[PDB]
Formats: sequence, C-alpha cells, structure tokens
Amino acid sequence: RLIKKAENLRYAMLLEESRNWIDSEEELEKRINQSLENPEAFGFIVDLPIAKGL
Amino acid sequence: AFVAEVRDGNVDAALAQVKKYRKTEGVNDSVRKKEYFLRPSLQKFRDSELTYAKNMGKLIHERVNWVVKRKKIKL
Amino acid sequence: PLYELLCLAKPLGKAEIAGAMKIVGQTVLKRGGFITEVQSYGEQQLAYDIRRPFEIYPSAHIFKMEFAAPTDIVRLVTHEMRVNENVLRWVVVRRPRFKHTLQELLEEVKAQENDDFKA
Amino acid sequence: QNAKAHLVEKFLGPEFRPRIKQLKAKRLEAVNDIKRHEADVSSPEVRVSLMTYRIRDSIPLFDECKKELTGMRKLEIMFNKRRRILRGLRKHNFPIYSMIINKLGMRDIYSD
Amino acid sequence: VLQLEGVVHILNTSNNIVLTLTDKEGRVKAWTTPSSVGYKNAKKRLPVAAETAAGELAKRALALGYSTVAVKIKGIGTMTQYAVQMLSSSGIKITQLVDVTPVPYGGCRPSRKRRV
Amino acid sequence: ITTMQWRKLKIKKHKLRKRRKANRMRVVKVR
Amino acid sequence: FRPRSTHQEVTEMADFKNVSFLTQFLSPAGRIQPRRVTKLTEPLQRRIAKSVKLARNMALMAGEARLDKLHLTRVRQEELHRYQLKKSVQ
Amino acid sequence: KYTYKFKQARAVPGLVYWKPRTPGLRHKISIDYDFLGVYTGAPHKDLSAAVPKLSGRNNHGRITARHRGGGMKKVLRQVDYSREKVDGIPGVVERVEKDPNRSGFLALVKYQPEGQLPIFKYHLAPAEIKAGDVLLSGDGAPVQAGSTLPLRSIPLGTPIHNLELTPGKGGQLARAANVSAVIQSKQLENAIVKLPSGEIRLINLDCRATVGRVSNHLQRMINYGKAGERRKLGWRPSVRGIAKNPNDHPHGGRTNGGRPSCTPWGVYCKGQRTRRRNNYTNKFIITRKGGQPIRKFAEAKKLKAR
RNA sequence: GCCUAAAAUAGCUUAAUGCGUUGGAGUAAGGGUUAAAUCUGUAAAAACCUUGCAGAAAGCCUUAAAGUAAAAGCAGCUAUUCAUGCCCAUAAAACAGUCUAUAAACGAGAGCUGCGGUAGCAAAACGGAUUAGAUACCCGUGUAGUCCCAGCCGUAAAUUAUUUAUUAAAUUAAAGCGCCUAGCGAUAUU
Ligand SMILES: [K+]
Ligand SMILES: [K+]
Ligand SMILES: [K+]
Ligand SMILES: [K+]
Ligand SMILES: [Mg+2]
Ligand SMILES: [Mg+2]
Repeated sequence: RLIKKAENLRYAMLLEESRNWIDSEEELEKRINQSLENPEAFGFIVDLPIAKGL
Repeated sequence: AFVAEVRDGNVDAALAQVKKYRKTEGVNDSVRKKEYFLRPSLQKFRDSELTYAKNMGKLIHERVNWVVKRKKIKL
Repeated sequence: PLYELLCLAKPLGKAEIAGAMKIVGQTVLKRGGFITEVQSYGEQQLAYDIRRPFEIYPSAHIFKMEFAAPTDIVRLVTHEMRVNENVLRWVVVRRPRFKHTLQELLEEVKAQENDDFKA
Repeated sequence: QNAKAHLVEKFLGPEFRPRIKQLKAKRLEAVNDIKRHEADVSSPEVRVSLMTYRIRDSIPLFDECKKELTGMRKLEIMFNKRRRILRGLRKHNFPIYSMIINKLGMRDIYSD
Repeated sequence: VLQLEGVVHILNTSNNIVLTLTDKEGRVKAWTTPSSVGYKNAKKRLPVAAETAAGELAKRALALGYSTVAVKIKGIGTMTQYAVQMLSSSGIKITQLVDVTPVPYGGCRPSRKRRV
Repeated sequence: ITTMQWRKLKIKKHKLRKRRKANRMRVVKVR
Repeated sequence: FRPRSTHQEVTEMADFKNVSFLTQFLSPAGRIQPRRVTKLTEPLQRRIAKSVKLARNMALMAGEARLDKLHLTRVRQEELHRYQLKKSVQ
Repeated sequence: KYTYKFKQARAVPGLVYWKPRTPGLRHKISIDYDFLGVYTGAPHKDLSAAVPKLSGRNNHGRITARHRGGGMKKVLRQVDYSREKVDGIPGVVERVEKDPNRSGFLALVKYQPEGQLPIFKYHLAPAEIKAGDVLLSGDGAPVQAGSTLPLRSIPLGTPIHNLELTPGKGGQLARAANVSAVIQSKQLENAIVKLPSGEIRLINLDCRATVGRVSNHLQRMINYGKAGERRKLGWRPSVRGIAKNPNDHPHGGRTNGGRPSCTPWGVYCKGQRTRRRNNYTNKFIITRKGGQPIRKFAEAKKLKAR
C-alpha cells in the first residue's frame, strides 16, 4: 500500500517539472536563442550543478 | 615540465629542487622502466626485490627509533 | 534513458551555433523523445590546442543539451556530430533515471501519515 | 506553461528502457495464468515457464552475436537444470507436471 | 649588443652531452660537444670533458653578445651538474632551470637486456 | 618432479626432435 | 593545515566539467594522488580518476604541466573577476 | 593465392564449390548469384545495345591488342556515372544486376520527376545497397553509402568511390570491385586524395564522388578451372617468347634468355619506367606509388647528365 | 535503483617514437664498447624551432588481484547489447543433491592458410669485434613473427585432488573416482 502511494508521489512531482520541457520545434528555437543570448560560466571558475535525473 | 627560478645567483639551490622534482613526481622511475624491456613475469620479480629492500630499510630504522625514544639517544 | 551531450564547436557566429544545436534537437524529437535542458557557456580557452590537418584551435564554443530518448538515439547523435564540420569534439554520458530513490519516497510517505495520525 | 502529462507517462513507461528490461516485463505477464496467486514468483510452475521464455528470446540473440561465449555457457547451464526439475515433478507430482507440459507445448520425454 | 637573452639546451643520454645555444625564437647560433673539443670515444664520459665543452660554448656566447641565458635540461645524468657550474663561473648569468625530460604514457617496446 | 628428472628427459627429447627434422624432407623415412 | 572537502561534497560535485573542483586531488605537477593521500573511499577514488581522464580527453585538462600554457592562471583570474562583478551588479 | 585446402573447407558464403567429379571441375570456384540476390538475366531494352566483337583490330584492320576474340555475343549497358541530371529527384533501386564487361555490379534505379514519366538509369552499385533502397544526389543529401556529393561536403575519413577528375565529365577513378579512396586534407581550392593504388594527388574541390565502396567482395576468390572457361569470355592463348624463333622475338634463339627480359620490341620490362619525365600532369601528383616524390621522378636523368 | 580489471559490438583521445617529411637557422661530427670497429654524415647529418604522414601501446590513479573470469585470464575514455555483484523490498504445500563410466565444449605463447597492415621490437640472415677456436655471449643492419578479420592446430613448470561434518587452519571419520607397484629401454604393432 505504501509503495503505491510512493509511485503516485513521484508522478505528482514529475508533472511540475514537465512545465519547462520542450517537445515542439517552436519552443526549441526560442530556447536556443535565449541560451545563446545569456551565456553562463563554466567549471573553470564556479562549480556547476550536476544533473541527477528527473 | 618543472621550472626552477634562480634567486641571487644560487644555482646550486635550483639544481637541488630539480632533483627533488624528479624523485617526487616519478621521473626517475619512468627512465628506469624504459631503459630495457622485461616480461611481465620478470617485471614481477624485479618489483619484489625493490620492495624487499625498502622493507629492510624500514625495519632497520624502526629499531633505531625505539632506542632514541626510550634512551633519548642524540644521534 | 536520460543523456547529456557536451559539444566543443569552433568559435563561429551565433547563427552557425544555433544550426548545429537545432540538428541534434530535431533528431531527438523525430525518434520520439524530448529535451529538458539547453545551455551555452560561450567561448572558452582550452588546456591544449585542438589540431586539424592544417589548423590549430586554442579555443572553442561550448554548449550542452540534456534529453530523454530510446537507447538507439546515441548512434544517431554520434553520426550527426561526425558529419558536421563545425564541431571539434563531443561526448555523450548517461545519467541516473530518477532523482529520488524508492526508500526516500517511502520515508516521505511515512512522515506524512505520522503527521495525519497525530492530528 | 502547462504541464505535459503525456510526456510523464512515456518516461515512466517501458519506451525509454533497455531491451532486456522490456523483455523481462513481458515474461512476467505471460505467467499470469499459471501462477498460484497474484504475487507468486517462486512456484515450480512459474520458474519453469520463465526459463522457457528466456530460452526462446535468446535464440535470435546468439544468431547475430556468435562470439559471446560467456552468455551461451550460462544458457547451457540453465538448460540442463530445467530438465532435472521436470524429471522430479513427473516422478512425484504428475498433475503439476501435466499442466506445465500442456501450457508450454512440450513433449513427455522427462522420465528416468 | 650585449643585451641579448638566449636559451641553452643540454642533452645528456648516458653516453654524451650536447650543448646548443639558441635565441628566444628557436634559431641556433652555436653548439659544442666533447668530441669537438678533443675528447673521443671512451674519454667523452669524463667530467673534465663536459667542463671544457661548457667553457668553449660560453666563450662563443659572450662573443655573440648573449650574457643572460635560460637552461633547459633533457635527460638524467651527472654531466649536467658540471656543465651548468662552468657556465655560471664563466661569466654567463643563469635566470632559470627547466626540466623537460619526456615521459611516455605507454609507448614503444624498448630493446632487450644485455646478458653480459 | 625434480630438476634432475627434468634434465634426464631433456636429452632424449632433443634426440627425437633432431631425427624428425632430418626425415621431414626425405622420400623414405629412416626408422 | 589544508582545506579538505567532505565526502558528501565529493559525491555531489565529482564531474569532469568541474575542473576547479577536481584540482584538489592532483599533485602540483598535475598527476593523480593515491588514495592514501586523498583520504577517500574506493568508490569515490574511482569516480575522481575517471573524471580526470575524461576531462583530459575533452581538452579540459592536460596530462602534465605545459610550458606553452602558463598564462592560463592569469586568464582564469581575469575571467573570475569579471563574473563576480557582473553578478554583484545584477 | 589459391590453395586446395580453401576449396575443401567450403566455408565462405556466396561461392559455388563444384564437386571434383571431372578433371575440369576439381579446381573450379564460382560465384552464387542467387544466394546474393543478384539478377543475371537480360539488360534493360532502353539502356542496352548489341554490338559486334572487335577482337583487338583497329580501323586499318590490323591486330593492335593481342590475345582477343572468339568469345560469346557482346551486349553493352549504358551507365550514368554522373548523376547531375537527377540531382533533386530521389530514386528507388529496382534490381542489382551482373555485367560480364565489368567486375562490379550495376543497379537499376527508377526516378519519378513531378509532371513527367518515370525515368530509368544504370548506376555503379555501392557496397551495401539492395533492392528497395533510396538513392539521392546533389546538395542537401545525407552522408551515407550511395549518395553523391561534391568534395566540399564530404568528411576527411569517409571512403569514397567513382571520383571525378574534371568538375562535370563524370566519375573515372575508383570503379573496380571492392576499392575505395580517402580524403586526407582540404586546401583552399584542392583536396589531397589517396587513390586505390597508393598515390597522393590533388583534385579540385568542385568534383563529385559517391560515398562507400564498390559492390563485389568475392572477386579474388574466383578460380577458372578450365582453359575453355576464359575462351568463352573472349581471351585467346599466348606463346612464350623463348619458345619462338629468332625472327619472331628477341628471345627466339635456341638458348633461353640470352639477354635481359624485354618486350617483343626490345624494351626492358623488369623496372624501366614508361611515364614521360616532363608530363604536364606532374603539377598535380605529390607522391607516386611506392612513396616516390614527384621531384625525384621528374628530375632523375637531368642530374645524371650534369 | 546503482556498480563492474566480465564478454561481444561500435565511436573517440595522444605522451613518446619513426621517416627516401615541409620551411627557418646553423656546421662537424653522430652512434656504440672492457677497449674498438662496422654503420649514419660533411654532396649539409645529429642537436634546436616548425609542417605533414603512420603504426602500436595505454604514465599518475595502481594494490593485492581484495574480480575470482570455470580455467586460459582481466584496468586509456564513452556508448550499446548481455551476464554478474551490491543495497532496499518481496516469493515457493509436494519439484531442485554428490560424484563421473561414457560423451561434448572452452582453452596462453609458438606454429600453419587466406585478406588487410607493418612504427617499435626481433628467430633467421649478412657484416664489425672478443677468443687458442667463438661456429655463443657484445655492437650495427635486419626478414618471418608480434597487430586486424575468417579458418586450422588442442599443446605448457596449463593454480592447491572433488564432496559432507568439525576446524582459523589443522586434525578425525566417511561417499564416488583417476593414477602408481625398482630402474633402464620403440617413431614397435594397431
Ligand atoms: K604461355
Ligand atoms: K636466345
Ligand atoms: K593456443
Ligand atoms: K621482441
Ligand atoms: Mg621450335
Ligand atoms: Mg598460468
């Protein structure tokens, strides 16, 4: 019973993350342009947050 | 690549640093390995001899250290 | 699974960089995946210069992309990087599927029930 | 921006998973008819069925990769083990032996 | 004229010592070796031969106008100590010592061992 | 097996190998 | 006394991209230090070594000190100053 | 090198190992076209022509190419080595056929231009193209086997074949079975290309080539078991020089090889060079076969004269 | 969910080295020995700064192997396929054993056939020395081989006999086998 509740908890969190996911080319072009216009610093200066999953 | 700056013309001091870098950073070990080739079975025996010599030196100075600690010998 | 791509490209204009990034994105979308993160770090100076048959590159433009797709996407992305001549070097690394383990989720559920039980 | 539930379902589903994981999921579903109860994963009926399904899925695998000798040796070991399990069932419990043969379409050649 | 900065390359590989004088761009101006001074097959391994070669190179370096030099050493040997000291005592100022001995990351197979 | 036992076998193996090589390129093998 | 990172920090930041972080486990000549000096567990020792090796493949690190790249220390400090100023202004 | 153990093993797929029933079948090894899916029937009617055999005779009626004639009927196929006509239109492969006039395989491709009738063409089959595949050429095509692109859009390490020396004349360089060429570097207006023979040459960047190799990897495993097998192909026997009489060959006399080996016209044939020392094309050759620099070849007798 | 000196498959990185390699600068040696010489150069070498091409191998981590991969064996990076190992949570009312007469598979290095490749090292071979002789040890060149793919060969000083109980080991008593009966001596016959 608790495992089933845990599965539902994971599903709820992923829905919030999905708001910023891109699956259409129109969003892809906008994301690429924004990224190029606002460069970030690399690991030579500041430590970067390493991705752990979704 | 080790760079040793010479201060006040003390060339001997710079030479001492160069020797230290070679021993600490393993340059003498690479030269020894590449002088000639030994089979992996013969390289194993060579490593055993070197470690044995190191252990004997460690044992000898372990005895001396105990004498100094107990009898306060000024060597 | 979840993959991350790090690409070192020549320090060209924005339009050329955008084109290289768009090729990878469409490959992922076509196969049936989606993209989570797109970032760029600008031009960076490398530890040593990358040498081509008659060229030397002491710096490069670096960008990263994170995406989820079937296991067959790795070969498709590798092919695109090799074909494109504006890309100097690339690497693809797999990442963990989930941020939270099953044990961590169970502890959160148990804590919530204890609060309700106390209430 | 709105949430994309259809993307969450794909990620949680078997689509973005290695081939072996997808095959193993199908094997468990194929034994839903002969298992003793909803959580039986160790009865002799279930164990023999899973071994048989693994053999069938491995035949195409080794037709392409003919040099993976380690995998073949593991398969050969399981092949002999399943024979001795069926030999024991026939001698001691015929009714269970009959069901396994009928379900998997085997032949009664497991005597001594 | 005398405001010239140069580089001295010392190569020592267990049988001979080679000293080469170059500018800061890599162009060679002079070079010396124990055989060029008078020491031959078996006598080239003596510390005296290394000192004489170092002294001769210093004389040519001063004539060309190189008073300040940097020394780059390649290899492990005993002759480098004497050559460097002779250059310093000959009137040439040494500003830096650099070790550039290579280290293979794997590499090629060396020759067999001598069963002497 | 001891070193002495190895050496005793060594001589006989050498003699057999030498004879086989001689007969390798002969019409009628010497036996 | 020298700074030491916690094992929790290592597991969270042990990546080939964080060259600055990975520098703490390299000798002044640029070689990998043994586990008896780093004071790390076996799983953490392996991760650090692989991160350094991968960074070398991508030209983010050099296998040894290079004489032709001695100005990078100046470059990194100049970049660091600009980044701090930009963020402070923002 | 053929060995009798190779035929006994009978291992390589795609070959017909004829059982030694007769003296003429003991050493015979052929190709099994059915097992490979290669069509071995008549050629397309609109892309072929029947022609008489020449047997190595020119318009003066005299033999200029020796040891030819006496084979089977000859039919020729028209092959489009340059696909500039159909740049944009994609093509679908219908069949892979065998041609006795070449060592590779040909592919029959159908194009369907918009507003026109279907078009059929013959192409040199790439290594890994089968019936039903799609071939594309011109700008905007992927870098995959069977695609034809200019040298400006091909990676360095990708093997290529059917390369053009001139911009639009057609592919001429790499055609034989299981051969390819590679690009080493690209300069301002030329690319350095290594040919199948090991020669490094300069080729203009506007030339085109096909990605992949040629489509026959069993050419060197063939063994003709009979004299008559090559007679049917159109080859006639030849006689050794030392067997003739003095008035026929320089080796004619009773003694064997009284003088160094040479051609029937007296030219040394065990190392003498025949390329012109001052050939105009020396400006495009960097290294000749075997590693000889071009300057070494161009200036070799001038130094001896000096 | 993660890990892996496990296997198969496919991409990628270069410290050093070699050259009938490019350009600049420069001029007598380089290489080697107990001591010498053959050899490579002065018609422009080695050494120094640069250019091109190529093969093999994987510094520090790195240590046993503590993986034990069944044995043979196994650590440059990344990914796929597959098999293990770790944590956390589950599952079986009847089934699963030890050993091997006989039979099969896997199997270092060397060697054989075909195809591709050939830097370094190196049987054979050819020279220079040492010596009463040197047919060896030493020095200079150097082909097969070592490398890739597909086949053949099935041999090593190719680990401690296997299993149950006890045991840190050990020791004690049992279950199923293989081998030995003084040495010496065959290319016996099949
Ligand atoms: K003839
Ligand atoms: K004659
Ligand atoms: K073997
Ligand atoms: K060797
Ligand atoms: Mg006659
Ligand atoms: Mg062993």
